[PDB]
Amino acid sequence: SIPETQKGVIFYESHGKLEYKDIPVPKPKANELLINVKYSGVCHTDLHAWHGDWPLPVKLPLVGGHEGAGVVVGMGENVKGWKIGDYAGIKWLNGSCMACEYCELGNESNCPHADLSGYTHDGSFQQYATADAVQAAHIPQGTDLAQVAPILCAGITVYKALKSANLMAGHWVAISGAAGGLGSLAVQYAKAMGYRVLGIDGGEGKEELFRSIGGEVFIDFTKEKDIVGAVLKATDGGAHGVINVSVSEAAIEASTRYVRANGTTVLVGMPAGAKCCSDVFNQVVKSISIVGSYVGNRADTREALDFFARGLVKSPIKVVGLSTLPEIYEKMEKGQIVGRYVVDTSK
Amino acid sequence: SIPETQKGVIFYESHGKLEYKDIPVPKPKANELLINVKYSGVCHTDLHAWHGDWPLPVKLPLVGGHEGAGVVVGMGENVKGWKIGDYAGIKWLNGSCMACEYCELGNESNCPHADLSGYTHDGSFQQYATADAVQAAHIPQGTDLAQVAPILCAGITVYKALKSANLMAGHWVAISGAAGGLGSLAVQYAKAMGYRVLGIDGGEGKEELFRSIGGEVFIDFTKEKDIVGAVLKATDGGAHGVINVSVSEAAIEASTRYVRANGTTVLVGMPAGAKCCSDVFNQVVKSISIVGSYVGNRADTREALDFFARGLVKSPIKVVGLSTLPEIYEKMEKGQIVGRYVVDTSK
Amino acid sequence: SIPETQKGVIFYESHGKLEYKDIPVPKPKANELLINVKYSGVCHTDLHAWHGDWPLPVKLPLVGGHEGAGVVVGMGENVKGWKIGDYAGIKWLNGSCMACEYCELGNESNCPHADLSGYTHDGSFQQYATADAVQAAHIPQGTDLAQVAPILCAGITVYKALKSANLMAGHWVAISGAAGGLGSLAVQYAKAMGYRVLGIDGGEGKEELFRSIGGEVFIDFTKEKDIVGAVLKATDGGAHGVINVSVSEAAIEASTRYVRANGTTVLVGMPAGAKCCSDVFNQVVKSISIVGSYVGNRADTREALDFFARGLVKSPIKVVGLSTLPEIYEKMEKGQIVGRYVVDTSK
Amino acid sequence: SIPETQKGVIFYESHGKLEYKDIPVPKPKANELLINVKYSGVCHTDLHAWHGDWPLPVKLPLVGGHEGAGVVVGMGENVKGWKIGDYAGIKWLNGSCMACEYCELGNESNCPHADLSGYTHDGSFQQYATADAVQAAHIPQGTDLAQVAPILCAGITVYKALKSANLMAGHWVAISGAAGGLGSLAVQYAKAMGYRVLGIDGGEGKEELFRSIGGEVFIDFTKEKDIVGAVLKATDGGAHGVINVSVSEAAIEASTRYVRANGTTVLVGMPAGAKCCSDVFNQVVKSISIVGSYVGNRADTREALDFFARGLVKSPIKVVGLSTLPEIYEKMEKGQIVGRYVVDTSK
Ligand SMILES: NC(=O)c1ccc[n+]([C@@H]2O[C@H](COP(=O)([O-])OP(=O)(O)OC[C@H]3O[C@@H](n4cnc5c(N)ncnc54)[C@H](O)[C@@H]3O)[C@@H](O)[C@H]2O)c1
Ligand SMILES: NC(=O)c1ccc[n+]([C@@H]2O[C@H](COP(=O)([O-])OP(=O)(O)OC[C@H]3O[C@@H](n4cnc5c(N)ncnc54)[C@H](O)[C@@H]3O)[C@@H](O)[C@H]2O)c1
Ligand SMILES: NC(=O)c1ccc[n+]([C@@H]2O[C@H](COP(=O)([O-])OP(=O)(O)OC[C@H]3O[C@@H](n4cnc5c(N)ncnc54)[C@H](O)[C@@H]3O)[C@@H](O)[C@H]2O)c1
Ligand SMILES: NC(=O)c1ccc[n+]([C@@H]2O[C@H](COP(=O)([O-])OP(=O)(O)OC[C@H]3O[C@@H](n4cnc5c(N)ncnc54)[C@H](O)[C@@H]3O)[C@@H](O)[C@H]2O)c1
Ligand SMILES: [Zn+2]
Ligand SMILES: [Zn+2]
Ligand SMILES: [Zn+2]
Ligand SMILES: [Zn+2]
Ligand SMILES: [Zn+2]
Ligand SMILES: [Zn+2]
Ligand SMILES: [Zn+2]
Ligand SMILES: [Zn+2]
Repeated sequence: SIPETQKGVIFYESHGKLEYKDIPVPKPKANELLINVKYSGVCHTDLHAWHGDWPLPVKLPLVGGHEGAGVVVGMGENVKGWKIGDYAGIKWLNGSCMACEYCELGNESNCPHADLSGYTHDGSFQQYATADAVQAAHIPQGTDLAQVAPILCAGITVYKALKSANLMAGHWVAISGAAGGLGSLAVQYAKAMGYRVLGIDGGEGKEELFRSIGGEVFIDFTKEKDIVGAVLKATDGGAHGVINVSVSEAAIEASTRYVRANGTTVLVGMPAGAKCCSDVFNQVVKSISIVGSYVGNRADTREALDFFARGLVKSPIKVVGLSTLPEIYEKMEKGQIVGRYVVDTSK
Repeated sequence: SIPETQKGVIFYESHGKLEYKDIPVPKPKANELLINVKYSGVCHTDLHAWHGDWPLPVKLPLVGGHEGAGVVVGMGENVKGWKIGDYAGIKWLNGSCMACEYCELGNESNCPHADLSGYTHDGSFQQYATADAVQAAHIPQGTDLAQVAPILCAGITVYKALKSANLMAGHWVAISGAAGGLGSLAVQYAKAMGYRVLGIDGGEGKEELFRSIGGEVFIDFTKEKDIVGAVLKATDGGAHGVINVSVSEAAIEASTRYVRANGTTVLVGMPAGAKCCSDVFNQVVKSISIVGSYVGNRADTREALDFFARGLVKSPIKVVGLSTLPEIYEKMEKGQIVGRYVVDTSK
Repeated sequence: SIPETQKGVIFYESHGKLEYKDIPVPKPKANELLINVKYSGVCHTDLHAWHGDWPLPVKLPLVGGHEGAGVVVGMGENVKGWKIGDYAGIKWLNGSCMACEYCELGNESNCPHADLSGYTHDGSFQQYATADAVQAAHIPQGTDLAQVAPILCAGITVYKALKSANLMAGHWVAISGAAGGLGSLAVQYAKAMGYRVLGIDGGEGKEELFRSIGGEVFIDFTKEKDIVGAVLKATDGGAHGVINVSVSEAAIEASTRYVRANGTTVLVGMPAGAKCCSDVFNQVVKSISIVGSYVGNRADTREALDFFARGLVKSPIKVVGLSTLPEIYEKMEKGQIVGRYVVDTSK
Repeated sequence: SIPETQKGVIFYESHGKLEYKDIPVPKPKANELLINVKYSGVCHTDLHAWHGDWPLPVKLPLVGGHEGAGVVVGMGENVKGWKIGDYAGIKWLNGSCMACEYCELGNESNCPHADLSGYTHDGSFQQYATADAVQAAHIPQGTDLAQVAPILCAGITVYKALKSANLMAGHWVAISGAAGGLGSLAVQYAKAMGYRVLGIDGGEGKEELFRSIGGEVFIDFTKEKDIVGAVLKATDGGAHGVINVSVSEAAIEASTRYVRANGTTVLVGMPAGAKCCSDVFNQVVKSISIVGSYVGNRADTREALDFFARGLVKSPIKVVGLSTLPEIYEKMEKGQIVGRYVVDTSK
């Protein structure tokens, strides 16, 4: 019934060959779900873990991926709150000691023993994966496993970020990078949560797309020469919260100048070796807050997933084969980052 | 090394004999600590579980107790954040599904599958007990295991309660029942947390004891005929928060009338079949809040335990033998509830 | 310029005969505005005042009303941020000391010196009345004064209570009396603020109205044997918040038992001599919260009016004569108002 | 009655010559008090004003000072809650519009119409000055005006920042420049509010002073090679909060890296043209918060003065002549002030 062999996209070296091939089916432990993965999300994070850019050592031979949507096929004796057949979601955060200051506060991310899918643990580019029964998303029955896989990283994240911005219904939120993978989700979660949405992005088509998902006010950065000035103009003081999901330092630092007084600019985008250098006078005189926001926790997960379940949030995906993958890892270099890729494991 | 037999205080019937006798050493599971219990707290809750007053069915044959302080002697393969020798604490809340709305928010108490020490699971009146590795308190090395056992229920609880009152340093807090088991801990946690402490209790000696642990203002309920009036007088508006830890309905309802406007009265004491009947006009006109507060969670635990570790909180205990116990269960009826009892398991 | 005699509805002794008749125009004090009142909402508070339903005495003879919208025709020597001609709003809280701890913190309505329109200060049921300038709603030019009127007590009250319930977009809120004046506006503020809306009401066209305004789940109190269990089942475990905007004791009572674990019932409705009786055991084990909420502050007001301007809230009104007041009270006290009545002061 | 000429310290052009000399007594406006100023603290802000260190221009010629304590000798026609003879306190925020969204919410100091003592309005470095009545600290009778003076900017500022750091009793707070004017008072407000206090400073008798006032852990910046790692080790993983009350860029910088995970660095200190440069990767992965805090509001003020009255805070002062001001600025800008200087206006 459960096979011993399966297909996966492994690699035997830091920045080396990307062999799609037959590998073992991993056994699960007493705390783990055996998940038959149907679709795996794909984003730039999986390109970095491959290279060895981040300095934490990598678990070679390693199956990347951290956005797996699938089905509970087996489980360790001690697993709880899980039936066979349940739909299960594998996130960046695979596991945690569950016995430290941080793990107790739902800040399992900052756990010194953070187990990470597609990095220290074998991720979601394979037909069968193990996961911690606790951290695994509980996907409700009747949800397109393809469509949801993007929610499992970018969606949780942008939702958590949005709570962290610390807003009320009726407040303005600026999404800096609002036609991007993260931006366009941010825009929908923002709208569903009661907020007024202004947006910043550039060039061909990105404005019509923004409107078509409920954005109110667009600031074309290519045409508009004084971004701050318009943002202030448009919000009659400056945006109450701000989400930074561009890949541009300039645009982050701009954020400290268009955010409102008593307001909160939030860091999600982590451009390579970037630094946010805010003027101290401005920041004190206006009691401005600058908050970083990492992945989410079990609660954030459940919530983020309910808006999707309510149909209030959707990702414009496009599905390709799991054997295809090296091309995608290749295209991510070449520049053809463009829309949300998801991988079928049957192919 | 680890024995197969040990002593424990069991019972084979709802409200029956209380045989101190040799019983098995339980095996632990993969998620559990084997704890060699050195001292167990004792309170009225353990008297109720015995009778069958609470309507949830009881796990006969059952070893009561929910305040165990001891030592990690073994552990299941999958346990994490636990070394052998570590000091471990067994609480009312033994375990939880760790996969529901509530378990994800640190409200494991309200879990439908709440596993409870000294009720559905075998508690802390025995030399060796099993516990969930996750929920178990991590007691720091160099803490009197005798002295701490009271912290594991009344202390966590009164601390959690105090946060729930939702106060600032410099605000007044009223402890209603401030020379009692819970009251006198409440008084110390209150002081350590920055609050100004007023107190209410009655009769022989209870005022000198109150002062001797840092209480500012005492209202003798036996002498003072208009409690509300004095409390208002003394706080120049009414106490900002209030803790109810008396065993008296009258005194709870009094609380809704001496609590300040915008303030918060908190329910901890659960007198048998009692009801809090607040005047609706008063409560609206003054935006008063009435909050129930159950046991604490892993975080509350760690925090509560740090003040003890800092020596800022102490319980006037008195140690007796584990064989003694039926007498104590007997004395709790007879009326000789009087000071904090703790049980040595070597006796 | 400004006339001397005017039309008002006045009552000379408690529960007296409502007299529609020529009366003095009032003189503004130095901090006060005179306001030509054009329309005013009719609130159940006003009925409770006419009936003598609350402990506080009225100021006889009394002109009730505190949902009054009008223009500035005059003002006192000391008034700051207002021109003659502006639109102004007269609410429950006429004014306050803006100088004690409560007023400092925003809780202006809990000022022990609070002056109340339509109870201790002749309110808005007349063509000319006065209001303190610092607490008076600034209403944007080109606002329909007949339509805006009910935001000034119904709308801000319920908006503030909703913030007081500690909800999150996605959560369930139960609205007890969801087709009343406050209820109907609660439903819209709740929809707009990202919550899922359940409501309880009864009588002709109530459900019909609830559905038209954005209501998800209706429970007719006329048909449903088990209110409590129906809310439980609908919410799948209890409503995260509840807003009591009935005029009923048994409603209030039940909201203590259909609230969710870690949920919050907000008291708002003030039936005569009514009391909230909550089982202590239950409130404590579930850590349920019970909170009274009292109108809104300047900020709440600002915010509540902005939702209106955006077209997201809309009190269902019928505009009749000020001389028609007795028919409104007659028909209010029989359940039969469906939303709100406002009075044209010229008729 | 009230004199015409008085003694003041005045400067005519930026960074000019400080002139101690006979000058007009000022006339109160209708909402303003005249205050006989007896003593005033000397704050580094005043130095930054004299030097022209910030973007905002001064109001030349300027009498600095905004820690001024005095009695009411007169007031305007429109003043409400004050008698002649009362004690009054003149702070940074002279007054504000008490009528925009910011002022409505408590954030009075972020009013775009804010009037500033000792920058845009002749402050407290003279025997007579004026202040808006609604924002002026009410100081209890029998308060030592020389001693209370520094609460009026140092003390409330640091107390408000501490609330802005989101601490809990038990948590660690690092105070950067803990032996300065603000630092020394921060240390006491922190002790009183239940926090464990670490501080960083340097120069003669600084450590000595830090220990006398309740400091737990000192780090001399003069001796310690590794500031960052020393804070990390002391806190066992980072300070839960940090308060930047230095006048240094490199201090600020380091507070971004010795803050705890999910911790909060509060910006307060305003070195000229200074900037806060935080590594985005780090801020995000740890979800660190960076927050500016700007003086205090009426409520903060009230609260901060109450700590004083209870004897739990005490600025270490030395009282010299108002004509001595240049020696204070001379010695402030060399690190050498140990706590605070206040000026006797009569000398
Ligand atoms: N915080 C976390 O936990 C977390 C998790 C995963 C990924 N990420 C990060 O998310 C980031 C963004 O990913 P993405 O796929 O959304 O990017 P993307 O390339 O799909 O979109 C980026 C968008 O930013 C826009 N942009 C460029 N310059 C701009 C400017 N000056 N102002 C406004 N917009 C501008 C682009 O036009 C584009 O629409 C990455 O840096 C990645 O590291 C963060
Ligand atoms: N919320 C929870 O999670 C939780 C957990 C465990 C126990 N409890 C409860 O704690 C309660 C108290 O236990 P205890 O051992 O502290 O009681 P105790 O008998 O030791 O002390 C009660 C005190 O209340 C005083 N008292 C009596 N009438 C009073 C009045 N009118 N005003 C003020 N004080 C008055 C007594 O004089 C006494 O000092 C019990 O009802 C128990 O069920 C609650
Ligand atoms: N706390 C505050 O700040 C505040 C502010 C304004 C009004 N109020 C009070 O709120 C109450 C409601 O005011 P209104 O003017 O909206 O009243 P209203 O009479 O216009 O509407 C009351 C609604 O309650 C409903 N109701 C009756 N029995 C019920 C039951 N068993 N369950 C559920 N609903 C039931 C009615 O059908 C009706 O639609 C009054 O007591 C009023 O004084 C309080
Ligand atoms: N944000 C606000 O609301 C607010 C309010 C008042 C003052 N301030 C500002 O705060 C700053 C401090 O004010 P003050 O009057 O207390 O200053 P002060 O000069 O009296 O004290 C400054 C302290 O910083 C210390 N210091 C110097 N180098 C340091 C280093 N590398 N690390 C740590 N500490 C160091 C000094 O030794 C000194 O004790 C000023 O810039 C002032 O303008 C801000
Ligand atoms: Zn991803
Ligand atoms: Zn951990
Ligand atoms: Zn107990
Ligand atoms: Zn659970
Ligand atoms: Zn007041
Ligand atoms: Zn009303
Ligand atoms: Zn203002
Ligand atoms: Zn200052």
